[PDB]
Amino acid sequence: TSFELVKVPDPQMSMENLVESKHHKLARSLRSGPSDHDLKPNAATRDQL
Amino acid sequence: GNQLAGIAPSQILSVESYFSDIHDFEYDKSLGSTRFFKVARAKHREGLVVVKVFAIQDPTLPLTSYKQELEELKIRLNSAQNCLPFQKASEKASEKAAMLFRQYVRDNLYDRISTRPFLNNIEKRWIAFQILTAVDQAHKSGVRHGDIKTENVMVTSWNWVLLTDFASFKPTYLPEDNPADFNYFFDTSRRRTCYIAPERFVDGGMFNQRTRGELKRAMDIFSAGCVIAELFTEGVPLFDLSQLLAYRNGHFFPEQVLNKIEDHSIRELVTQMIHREPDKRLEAEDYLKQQRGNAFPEIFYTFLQPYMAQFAKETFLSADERILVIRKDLGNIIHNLCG
Amino acid sequence: YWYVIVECEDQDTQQRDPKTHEMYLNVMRRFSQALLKGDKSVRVMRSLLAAQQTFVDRLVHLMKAVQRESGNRKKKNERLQALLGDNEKMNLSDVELIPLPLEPQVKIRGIIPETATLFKSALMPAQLFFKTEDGGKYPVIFKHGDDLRQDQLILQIISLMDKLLRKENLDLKLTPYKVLATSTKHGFMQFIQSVPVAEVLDTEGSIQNFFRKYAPSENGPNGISAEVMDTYVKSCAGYCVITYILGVGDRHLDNLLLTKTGKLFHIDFGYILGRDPKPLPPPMKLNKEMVEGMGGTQSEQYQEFRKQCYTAFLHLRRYSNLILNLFSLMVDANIPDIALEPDKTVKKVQDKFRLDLSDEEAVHYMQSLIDESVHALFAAVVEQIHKFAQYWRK
Ligand SMILES: Nc1nc2c(ncn2[C@@H]2O[C@H](COP(=O)(O)OP(=O)(O)OP(=O)(O)O)[C@@H](O)[C@H]2O)c(=O)[nH]1
Ligand SMILES: *C(=O)CCCCCCCCCCCCC
Repeated sequence: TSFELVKVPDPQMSMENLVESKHHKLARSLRSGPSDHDLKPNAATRDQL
Repeated sequence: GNQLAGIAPSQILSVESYFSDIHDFEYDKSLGSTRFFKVARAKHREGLVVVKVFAIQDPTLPLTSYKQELEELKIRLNSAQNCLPFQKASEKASEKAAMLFRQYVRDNLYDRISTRPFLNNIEKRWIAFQILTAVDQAHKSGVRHGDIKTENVMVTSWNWVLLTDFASFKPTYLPEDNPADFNYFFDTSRRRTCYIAPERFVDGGMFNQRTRGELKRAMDIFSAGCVIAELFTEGVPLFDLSQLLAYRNGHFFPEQVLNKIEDHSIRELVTQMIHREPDKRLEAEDYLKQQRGNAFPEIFYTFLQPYMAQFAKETFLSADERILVIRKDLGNIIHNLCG
Repeated sequence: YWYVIVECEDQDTQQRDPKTHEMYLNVMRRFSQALLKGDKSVRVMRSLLAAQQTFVDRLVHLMKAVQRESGNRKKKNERLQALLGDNEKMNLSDVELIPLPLEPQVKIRGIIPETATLFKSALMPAQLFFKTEDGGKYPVIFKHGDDLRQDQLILQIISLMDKLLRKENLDLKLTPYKVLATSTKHGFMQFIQSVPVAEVLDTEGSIQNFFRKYAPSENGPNGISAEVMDTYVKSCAGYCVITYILGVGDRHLDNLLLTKTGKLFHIDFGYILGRDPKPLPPPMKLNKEMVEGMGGTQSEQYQEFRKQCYTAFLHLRRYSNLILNLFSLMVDANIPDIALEPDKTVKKVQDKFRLDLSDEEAVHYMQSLIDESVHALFAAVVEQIHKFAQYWRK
C-alpha cells in the first residue's frame, strides 16, 4: 500500500535475463564436440584469437 | 576533509559493517567503492536499494548544508518522471557515516549498451529522447544534475530512463591543473571519461565559493550531449579528461568519435549539445522541439511519452495489471503506432 | 603460522565477518593438528611455534610495560634493559633456542639486553640485536602500534620483482628487506643499517660527498668507487621503476635510506597506489638529490641510469600478469590503502604497466616520464613544512 524509496517498481528486477540465456545456448553449442577436433580457426581468426 | 586527512580507520572498516548497524537493510552487493562513496546494493521492504555511504572522517564538515540541499532537490524532482533523486539521506546512520538511499534500477545505461538484447536504433533514440526529457524535466523544475554520464543514466527493464545520482555535492567548477577534484568527485567509474562541460574547468587564479556556486543549465546540456554520443557509439566515449581539457582550449575535437555515429541526425544533435561555447547550447526543450520528427519520431511525443508515463507512476501496476492494461489498450496502441 | 595467526588476532574480522574469522581459527586448529600428526622432526615444529608465540607474547608484555607512560624515555629505557636481563621473570636475554619469527633460518638465543633502545618517534620502534646461535648479532626493529600489513605486502611484492629481474639477470641491487606482522599492531622489520638521505645532506651535504667519505676512489668518474656508483645507479633505477609501478606516494628524504655500498632504498609505504598527503605529487620518487648523487643529467651515470630504468620497466611488463594476480587475491586483505578502493586497487596497478603501448613505445613513455619528473620540485618545497611540523613533535 505504500512506498518511499522504490518510486518506480520494476517487475523484472531480479529475474534471469532470458534473452541473454538464449544467446548462451546458441553461441556456445556443445554439439560441435566431434567437429572441433578437425575444424580449426583460419588465418583471419588465428590473429584474432 | 577526507581528501586532506586520508586517515584509514573508517575506510578499512567500511561497507558491510555499516549495514550491521542499520535495521531495514541487508547488504546485497557492493556496486563500487571509491575514496568518496562506498556504494552497495541492499535489500529492503520495497525492493532493491542503492546506498552510497560516506565516511565522515572530519567532524567539522558541515554536512547539514548538503542534507538540506538533498531534501530540497528531492522535493523538486518529486514529480519528474525520468528523474530519480536520492530519496533518503541519513546523517546519523552510524557514528561516522552518512548514507544516501535511492531505488536500485535494473540497468545503468553503460551496462545496457552491452547487455542483451542490444538496443535497436529506435530504442537508442527512445533513450536519447528520454535523456533530454530527463534533463528538461529537471531544468524546468529548477534543478541541475552536474554529472550526467552513462553510469548515472539508469534504464529500467522496459527502457524507462531514470536520471540518477544528482551531483549537488560535487564541485561546480574544477581547477584545470589539479585533477585531485575530478578524481575524488567525478571519476568514480575510473574510465577517465570526462563529460564535464569545459566551462567548468577554470584556472587556479579564478579560485571556496567556486566549489559550490550554482550549476548553469547549459552545463548539463553538454553532459547529456556526450551521453548520447557514447550511447550511439555503443560505449565509445566522446572525451577523456586529457581530451576534454584539450577540447576546452580548442586543440581537440571528437571528429573520429562522432563520425562513428551512424545516425547523421544524432551526430548533428550531439555536435550542438557538446558545442564548446555555453551560450551556443540551447535548452534541452529546444533540442526536443528541433528534433521532433527530425530525429525523435513524432510518435515519441504524442503517444509513447504520455503512455509509458503510466508505468513510471508509483501506483503499482503489477506485472499482471500491466499485461491486462496493454491487452485492453492493444487496439489503441497498434492504431497510434502503425498509422 | 604468523600469517594465519594475524587473522585469528584480527578483532575486526571477529566482528565484521565472523565466518571468515572462524575459518582461520579452524585453519590454525588444523595446522596445529597436522603438525602433531607429522613425523618426529615435524612435531618439533609445533612445539617451536608454541615457543615463538610465548616468546613474542613476553616481548609484547615488556613493551606494554614501557607503554604505561610511567616516565620519560630515560625511565623507559631503564625499565626496558632491566626487564630484558631479568633471567628469572622474563629471561629474554637467554631464552631457550627459538627460530626468529622475522627470519627462521637465523635462530636466536635471546635479545642482547644492552642494545635495546627506542627510536625518537611516536611509534617507539625498538632497535633490537638478537643473540644468534652462530654467536653473531642480528639487527632487527620491533614495532608496536603499527599495522605492518601494508609494508609486509608492499615489501613481499618488491622482493618478487627483485627476484623476477634476477631471473632476467638484471640484478638492480634492490634491498627487499623483510617485514613480518606478528599481529595487527606488532611485528618485526629487518634493520638494514643505513643513514637517511635527509641526514646525509645534513651531515656530508651531498650523496657524492657521503660516497667520497666512505667509498672514495680516483678511478670513478667523480671520485666515487666505480663499484659503489654502479650499485647506486642500478639501485636508484630499481626503486624508481618499482615505486612508480607500485605508485608509492610519500617522498620524504627522512625515509629514503642510503647504504655505504650505494644501495638506495625506501622505507615509508604508508601511502601507496597513487595517494600522497601532498597534492599534485611528482609521478615518482626521483628527487633531485637522487640525481645529484649521479652528478646530474650530463653524467655517464644518468645515461646508464635511464637505460636501467627502461629495461627494468620493460621486463616487469613481461610479468604483469603474475604481479596483478597477486593483487586480486589481496583485494580483501584489510591493507589500509587496499581497503579504501578494493575493486579499483588492481586497476590502479595495471595502469602503470601501460600494457597497450608496444615495447618501443613503452620505452619512450618511461623515457618521457623520467625526463619530466626531474622538474617537479614542488615536493622538495612542501617537504620543508613537514619538517617544521616534526620540529614541534620532537
Ligand atoms: N544496475 C544498476 N547499476 C548501478 C546502480 N547504481 C550504480 N550502479 C553501478 O555501480 C557503479 C557504482 O555506483 P556509482 O557510485 O553511482 O557510480 P557512478 O554513478 O559512476 O558515480 P556517481 O556519479 O558518483 O554516482 C556505477 O558505475 C554503475 O555501474 C543502479 O542503481 N543500478
Ligand atoms: C574534504 O576533503 C571532504 C569533502 C566531502 C564533501 C562531500 C560530502 C557528501 C555528503 C553527502 C550528503 C550527506 C548528508 C548526511
